[PDB]
Amino acid sequence: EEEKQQILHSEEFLSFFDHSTRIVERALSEQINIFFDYSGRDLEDKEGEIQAGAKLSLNRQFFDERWSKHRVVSCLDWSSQYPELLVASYNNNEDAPHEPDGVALVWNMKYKKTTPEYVFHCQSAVMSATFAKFHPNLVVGGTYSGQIVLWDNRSNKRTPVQRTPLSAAAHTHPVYCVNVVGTQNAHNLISISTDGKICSWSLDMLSHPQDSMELVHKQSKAVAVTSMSFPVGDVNNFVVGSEEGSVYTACRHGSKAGISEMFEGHQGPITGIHCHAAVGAVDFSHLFVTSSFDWTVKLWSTKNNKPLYSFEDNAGYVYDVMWSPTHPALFACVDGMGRLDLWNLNNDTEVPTASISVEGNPALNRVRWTHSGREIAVGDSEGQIVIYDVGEQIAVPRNDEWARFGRTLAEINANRADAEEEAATRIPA
Amino acid sequence: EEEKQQILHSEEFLSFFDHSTRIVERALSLEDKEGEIQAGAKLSLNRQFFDERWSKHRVVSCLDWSSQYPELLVASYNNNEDAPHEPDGVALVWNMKYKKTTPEYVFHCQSAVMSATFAKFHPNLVVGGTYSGQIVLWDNRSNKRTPVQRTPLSAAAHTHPVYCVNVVGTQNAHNLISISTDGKICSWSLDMLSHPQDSMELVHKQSKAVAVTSMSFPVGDVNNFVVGSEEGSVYTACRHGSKAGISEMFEGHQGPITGIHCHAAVGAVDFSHLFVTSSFDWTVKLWSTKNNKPLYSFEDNAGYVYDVMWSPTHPALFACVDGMGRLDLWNLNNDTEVPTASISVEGNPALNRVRWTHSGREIAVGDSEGQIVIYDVGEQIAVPRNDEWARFGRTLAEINANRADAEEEAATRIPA
Amino acid sequence: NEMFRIFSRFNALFVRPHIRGAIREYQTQLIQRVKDDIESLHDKFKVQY
Amino acid sequence: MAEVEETLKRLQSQKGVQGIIVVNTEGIPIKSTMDNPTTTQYASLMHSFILKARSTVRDIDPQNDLTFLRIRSKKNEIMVAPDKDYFLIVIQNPTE
Amino acid sequence: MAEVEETLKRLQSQKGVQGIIVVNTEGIPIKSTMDNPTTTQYASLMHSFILKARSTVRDIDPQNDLTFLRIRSKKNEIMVAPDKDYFLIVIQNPTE
Repeated sequence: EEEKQQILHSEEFLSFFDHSTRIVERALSEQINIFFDYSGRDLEDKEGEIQAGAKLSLNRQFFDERWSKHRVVSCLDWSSQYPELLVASYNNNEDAPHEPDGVALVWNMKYKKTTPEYVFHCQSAVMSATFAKFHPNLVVGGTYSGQIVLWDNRSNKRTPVQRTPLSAAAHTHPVYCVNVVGTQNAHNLISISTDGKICSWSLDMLSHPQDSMELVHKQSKAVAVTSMSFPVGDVNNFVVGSEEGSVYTACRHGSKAGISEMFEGHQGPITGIHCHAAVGAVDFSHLFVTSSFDWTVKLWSTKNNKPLYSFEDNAGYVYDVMWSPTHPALFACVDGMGRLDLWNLNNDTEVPTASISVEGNPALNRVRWTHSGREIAVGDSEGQIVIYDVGEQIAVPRNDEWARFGRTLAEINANRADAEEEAATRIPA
Repeated sequence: EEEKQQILHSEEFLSFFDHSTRIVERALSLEDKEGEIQAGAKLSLNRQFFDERWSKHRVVSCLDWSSQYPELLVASYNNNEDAPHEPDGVALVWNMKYKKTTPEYVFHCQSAVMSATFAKFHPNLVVGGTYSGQIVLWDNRSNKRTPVQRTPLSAAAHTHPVYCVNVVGTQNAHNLISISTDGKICSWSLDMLSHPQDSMELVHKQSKAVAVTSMSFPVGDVNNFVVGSEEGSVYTACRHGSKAGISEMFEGHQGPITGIHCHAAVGAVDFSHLFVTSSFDWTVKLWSTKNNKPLYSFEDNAGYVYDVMWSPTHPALFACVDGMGRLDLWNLNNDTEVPTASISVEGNPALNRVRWTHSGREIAVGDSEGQIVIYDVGEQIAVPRNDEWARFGRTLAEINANRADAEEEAATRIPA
Repeated sequence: NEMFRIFSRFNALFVRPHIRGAIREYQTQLIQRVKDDIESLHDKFKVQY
Repeated sequence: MAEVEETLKRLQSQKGVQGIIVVNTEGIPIKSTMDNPTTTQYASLMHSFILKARSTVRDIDPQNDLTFLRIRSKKNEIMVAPDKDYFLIVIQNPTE
Repeated sequence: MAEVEETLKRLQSQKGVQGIIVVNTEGIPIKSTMDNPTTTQYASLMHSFILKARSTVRDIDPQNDLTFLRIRSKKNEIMVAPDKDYFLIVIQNPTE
């Protein structure tokens, strides 16, 4: 009776019941049927349709209602320690204003259940959301105000465990970007605010950031950090974009620690940009790509303030874009129309290899592919989740495709040389 | 047995088991420590064994371990040279699982012991030979510390001080081979010590017998082995039949045969023509079967080499021990001239032998100091894939090509 | 987009003395593509800001 | 509590379930999924079988996962799951 | 004439399956080519648990049909179903 209610409300006992329900879901996910036919007699019609678009295959849809309504996919991160886990940063629940402004959700690759394994609920909108690179059971993200919160995936309390300082000296602007950076021994909880507050924080200390720096360049014009990325192994080097459509390299160390380069080719605020995420038999650290709100995607290079190349096929302002993690040619994109634009340049350059805008224009805003890149989570703001699997014939890059990728890059250099020569000669006297 | 087989072979029971197995198959169908697998866990001295009941004034007899009990390794300590009051023969065991410096059995003996081995063919017992040269066998089952079986060396028996002996054959047929200082090739029966299974004071080169300082048989080579002379004349040691014996004294060394083993690596590329060898002249030179000349060499230390052996898994990697107090293991595809990871002995201590793990995740290191340390091994390069074995075979063919090219370049590049 | 791909293919055809004739032939297809693009732009404009 | 209540509701969100009883060793259920008299009867059966399963597990191994043991039967996939203080049992369908 | 051996290997080489040993109708380990003491003790404890499970079944309904009791045991979780004809082990890991 009352003792049963107390035992249900008992913290250790309720936690045991929660772990019990977790293992119950694990077993019910392992609960396969007994009348199966694994010989593949039901895949011939699929094989009859495999030769016409098997490169794209949505896997599941982590859609809910407990926190999904009026909560876009604000950010996405696949857990490094457990690649079978993905996050779902929620927007401010306007429809559930009784509910708070941020409740994290777990899109699960380990299992297919609408119930998330981990949730971080807090009263601020989760702008950034970074998973723990060097830790197994930690969660942290960026408030709409900007004060970074803390949570744990293994724990049983969705509240913000710790909160970063909130002050003029602290993140007054919204935390646009944040990631788990630094070495395993020498880490750095790097975060970026809207005003330009480069916030390298500490996992231990939620009061003093390891390195806090408001950013400004071009005669100290204020830095609206729009596009964010950084170089692998170059903790100093980082990628910066502007709502005024200005790109720049970011320096963490050095006398000019801050906006290092200065690039501008876009015609919109820097919407989607990820580093060249594929590493193979060619080192292409000197190049990247970017997209804005001008229905176009601009490739970039380290020495080229002018954009490298243009993927302008969008019929509307882009939202997100990401180079593939394994295939150098491939690069996926997103927009408010669900513009899944996986484009393998070695495969298909003039058109994308897989250009799939969502029917009904689902709002694909923030996304993260698989650690191997085999699947990419894509989601509408209302919560229409799509994790498209990748056809390995298109997914797996060739061994020479990095040497051939350098070849295609030199071909692009020659074609852009032709274009630039046309630009030089086209000026009349 | 038969009743259980009939229960498993009952038609109703068999059909129910098949249906249930199909249904069940359908229904069921720290952090920084992981960053040194190629960078320190490839060779990590973990089990430094020194039991002062034997670690005082004694040496290491040999290297042995239990294939029957893979968690068990035999710590073969030699005679207490500086302790005459202490006995000259006793055994120790190092456990891969149990964290005890004590043996699982202490096979005692009166005299100094040169060579010994465990027995996967006879898991209850082990055996050894004296430094003087009398063989003996002991069992962990029994309660007498001395070896119950004791094949006494004599004028009739192997009078010369034996150093090479192996339990030739598995439990199906075990004729435990032996060799005196003169090389009394003596197969010993799995249960008879009064008479060995065979005996052969073999000789070659117009019967000019020598002291075979090393020996190695191929996998399943009941009719072949190696005979590496201390004179440096590596005799081809056929092991069975009327053609058994020292056939061809290969000359691929300049000193007594310090460390040698068969190409124990297993993979796609067959190394049946290979030969691993080290000389006492501070020169380790891998040889070949058909080509009696050495295939390739490695002679870094000005001092001689404690041991040398082909790695049991990686054709590229190898297990060698040098007298310079430095670890000797090189991945041939990766690092051929320089060692892959030339670690050093603690205080450059004097090494005796080595014993790789059967899984290859560990390897012993000899130590005359007393702390018998074993290096825990990773799978960065010791794990040979078949393609990695194919890559190593390509490297071996390229090494043959490079040797022929070196011969041609020496022919076209001799100044006179 | 297909017309742009065709124009990109034909952009190097200045040396061949058939660019003008091809343009005179395909002006109708270009006008149709322009009409479709104008319809799309009008639909976007009719999308209320 | 209410989190455990929602966990039970979600495990029972699958329609067509005969009955899942969050249980207790006192012969009564913490939260059953049937009529109260039959709930008490099946919960007494649950407490009895729970003691029996604890004893049988200790006979097998007294150092095992002391949380649960399902019984997927052709009549009811009984997912018994007793805790140290509270208990549970889900006599469900085999499909889930 | 090798379907029984094929099924024994399939349930033996199964993922997470620590062993599929054909024990007798009484449950004593008949097919035991290993340490017979521990195998027979595990089989007898499994028979005791099967008796407890049959008791639980009769508490629900005596003549019910069973597919496989999925006992969650840390040493060896058993998704098995005993009978009065023989006892072949069905104990596999849910993660495998």
